[PDB]
Amino acid sequence: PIETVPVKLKPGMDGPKVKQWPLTEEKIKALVEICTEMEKEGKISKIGPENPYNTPVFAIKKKDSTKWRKLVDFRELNKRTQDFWEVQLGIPHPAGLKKKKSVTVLDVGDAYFSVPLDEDFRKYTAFTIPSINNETPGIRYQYNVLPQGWKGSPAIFQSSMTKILEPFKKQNPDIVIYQYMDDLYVGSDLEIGQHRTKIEELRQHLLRWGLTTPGYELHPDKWTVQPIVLPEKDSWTVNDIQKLVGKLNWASQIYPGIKVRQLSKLLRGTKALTEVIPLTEEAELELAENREILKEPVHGVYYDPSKDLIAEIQKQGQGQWTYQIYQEPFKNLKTGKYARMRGAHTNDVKQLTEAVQKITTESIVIWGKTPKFKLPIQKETWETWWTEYWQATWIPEWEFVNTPPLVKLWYQ
Amino acid sequence: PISPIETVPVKLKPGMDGPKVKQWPLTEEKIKALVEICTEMEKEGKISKIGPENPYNTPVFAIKKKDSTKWRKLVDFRELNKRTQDFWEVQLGIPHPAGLKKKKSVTVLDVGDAYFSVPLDEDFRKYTAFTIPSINNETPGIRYQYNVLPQGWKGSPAIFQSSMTKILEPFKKQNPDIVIYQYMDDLYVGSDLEIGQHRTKIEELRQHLLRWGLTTPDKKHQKEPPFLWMGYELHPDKWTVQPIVLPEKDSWTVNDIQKLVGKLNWASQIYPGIKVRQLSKLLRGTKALTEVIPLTEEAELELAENREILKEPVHGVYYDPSKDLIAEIQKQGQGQWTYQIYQEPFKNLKTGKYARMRGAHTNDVKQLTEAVQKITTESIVIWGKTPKFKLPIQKETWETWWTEYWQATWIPEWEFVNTPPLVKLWYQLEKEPIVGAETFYVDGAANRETKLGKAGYVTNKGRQKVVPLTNTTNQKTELQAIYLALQDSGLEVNIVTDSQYALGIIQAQPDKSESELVNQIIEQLIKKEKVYLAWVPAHKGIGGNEQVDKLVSA
DNA sequence: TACCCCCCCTTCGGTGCTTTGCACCGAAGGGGGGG
Ligand SMILES: Cc1cn([C@H]2C[C@H](N=[N+]=[N-])[C@@H](COP(=O)(O)OP(=O)(O)OP(=O)(O)O)O2)c(=O)[nH]c1=O
Ligand SMILES: [Ca+2]
Repeated sequence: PIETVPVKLKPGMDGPKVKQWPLTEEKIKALVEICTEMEKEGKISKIGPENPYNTPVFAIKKKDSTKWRKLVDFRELNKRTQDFWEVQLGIPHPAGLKKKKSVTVLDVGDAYFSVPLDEDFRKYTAFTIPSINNETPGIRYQYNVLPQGWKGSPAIFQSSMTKILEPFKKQNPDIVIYQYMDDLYVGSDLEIGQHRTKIEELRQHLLRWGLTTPGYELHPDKWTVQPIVLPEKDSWTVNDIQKLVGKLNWASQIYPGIKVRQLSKLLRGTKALTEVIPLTEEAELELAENREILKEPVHGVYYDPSKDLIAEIQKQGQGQWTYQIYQEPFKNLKTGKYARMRGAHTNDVKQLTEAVQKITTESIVIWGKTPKFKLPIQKETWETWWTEYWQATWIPEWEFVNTPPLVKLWYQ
Repeated sequence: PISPIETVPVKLKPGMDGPKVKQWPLTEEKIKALVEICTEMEKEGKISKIGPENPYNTPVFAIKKKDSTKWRKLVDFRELNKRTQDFWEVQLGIPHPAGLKKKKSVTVLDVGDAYFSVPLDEDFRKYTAFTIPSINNETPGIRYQYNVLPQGWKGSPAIFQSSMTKILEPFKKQNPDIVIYQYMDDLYVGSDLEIGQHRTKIEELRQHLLRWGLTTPDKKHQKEPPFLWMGYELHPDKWTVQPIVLPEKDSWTVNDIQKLVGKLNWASQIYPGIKVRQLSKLLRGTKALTEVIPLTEEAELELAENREILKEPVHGVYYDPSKDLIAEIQKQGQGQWTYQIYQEPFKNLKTGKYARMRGAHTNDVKQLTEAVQKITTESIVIWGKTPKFKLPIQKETWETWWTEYWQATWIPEWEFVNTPPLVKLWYQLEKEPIVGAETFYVDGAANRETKLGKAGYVTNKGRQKVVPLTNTTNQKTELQAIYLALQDSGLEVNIVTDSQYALGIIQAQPDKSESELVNQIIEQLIKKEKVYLAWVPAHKGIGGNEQVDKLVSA
């Protein structure tokens, strides 16, 4: 018995019509059970094919969760509600969140089931549960309350949320709280022991307002940027200097001070690749000044909230992976490298999934946005396995790229 | 009127009105069988006479029910469908017999007049208006509006399938151990009940379907194996496709090959090793469906051995959820692959084939990964799990491919099977330059207007070449320059290019290509013992990349 | 001379980077199959 906030799609736009992809048995079982009890609690109710809209649905387990969690792929709906959660009911971002020594993520998505949903908008939350071997045609549902994983849900509940938080935001004044969809990000400079206690205080402070929390520990200060680095050799071959000049030539689109003339001079002849080349004075000096320019920050790089974030990832092999987050090309807001992730030396898809989740989490903490990913993988490979390794309650936008490593720019 | 079951609301596309199009000049032979059952509908409340207050009109015809003397009625709603609202079909796929768990007793029953047992929506009925012809053009014929779902509308199937489920839902909850495969009106019902109790429960459900006014005719009903279901013959412990007739035509058209190819794709699901490659090579770029085209000595060989598989009868088995799933793949050559999914050795659940050629340049490892993914998707559909794979590729062959490849790639749990021909990488680019090997700086260039170009190289040992090229492109010359350096070099060679285009193609280690120039490069690379490819940017005064950039521009 | 679903195989035309060539992909019309 609560007032329902009206929601309308972006001007001149139709709801999501997205096919449902095949699900494994253990995921269909987990969903039917999750969907049954959610129905006897009125959170959802069955619908029919008169509804032209559909959204894909599947299940996950959070990291170490062991309990299934329902997850809907609202990317197509969210792109068509974009007016709502950005212009109208959006959230300011606490730029100080990235500065806290520890940050904890809590799943508050179970509270969105409290508030009901606008009736005219429930036609767009339609999702279908498939059946193994098409034993039964598709069982359709739609949401009566705020759905877990819709971007309008945290904006509507924000008024209720900031009230529940206000006693604890006052009881602990300098502790930063941010909310991105089904997750609540809370960070402090307190010691680890003090921090985890204030979380349990925030858990009970949420319990008496009617919410459970089925915590992830980050360290934003710890994260380290990755810079472009030049090798160290006591002797340089022709192929070495050729590779080196190609890399510097590619790096010149970011740091304009890069010079190649004195190193290009060393190549002037037509020599065998393995032949040793001693460095001249000016080459050794042009190399020295170049190594310094790559120490500097990129001139004129800053974040624009009106622009989309882009994230490129490159597979370096032997477990290493590199990534760069940018808005405009060659203006990189951040660069980094991951190593020895879960599935290293055995499964590529799992590592790539783990990388996307880590990168997205960093973007949420720093800028409160999820970037669009350029993924080094084939479409069919990724669309097949990616659900098996997904442990997060959000799903970023992505595209697939094929860019052979003509030059190893980001990792030696 | 009277009201059997819960209706489904329908609309038109907003701001649009109903179907006004004139009837077909139907022959009086169909009109005889037409108005016969047509007048019988109005007695049951299925159709209604309407006044000219209803200003819509839609054509009508009829076709014979296949394998029957009866006639079936179809109303052309193509223009109504264009202006009718969009649905979302609840039919997500087709059941496969290889997904059926073994049941002690099984019953198959069709619903007599399936669409006609479901009430349409009250307010929408007016739009069904159509007129019934006569023997002469003197009598006008009554205009009718449908009170139920018409055969030929675009919303009829989706509404029927969804309504059927709400009807079967209460029974399914009362009898959890009964397996009802619901596909349109065709019902496969099976149980582990003893045959006496099984038929008793069948009757309760026929009564339960009857309680909602759904007929279960005995003639459609089948009580004994082998059941005809989804074009299969289901036996107590085995199944097979209903027999497949291959056309015997002496001279083939394009519509003949199409019928042949489709029949074979259908057969490939159980009859192992069906190949379509050389029969489909005949249909490429052909204009007329009626055009006559001859059979190559390749496609003649393929149709002969494909008929020999169909000669001996084959059968599949059923699913035992306790035992593991196994999928083994063989390489058939020319980008063709077949597979068998089984549980007990030599007793197949189903077969299939992946022959898709994806991209201009590929290799056997890429195509094997594409086939593993096709099987995984197919298997998660039918059994909801991923099979264990037996693959004709050495464990170290794969380990080298995915570790070195610049893109992420993976294959689930699998083991090596020694069945040749084995999948391999036919060459390997060195990670580091070769000491003592001649170093070839190559380059190429073409004139955008002239289509004339040159491709040549320089080496450290003084060697040289330039070749004039006719009707070529900048890309082809960059590949051609590499072909030369491979031809004129020893067993171990270092090759330095400034072409991003060519290095990308070669570094992915292809063994097949649409481009014949590439196949010749592949052919040379297999011959070599050590190849090292490198890249430098052009016009930087680099190495011999500047010197051969001069020769090929002159 | 209708409708809805799944599959393979071919063409074609749009898309973006490998660049005004070449490669990729998805929609679509051919067929098989189910009701
Ligand atoms: C074969 C066929 C079926 N359908 C639909 C429409 C039909 N519903 N009705 N009426 C269903 C089922 O057709 P069907 O099961 O084959 O026979 P039916 O019309 O239901 O009467 P019956 O012989 O006494 O069983 O499929 C179609 O639209 N076009 C076709 O060519
Ligand atoms: Ca029927």
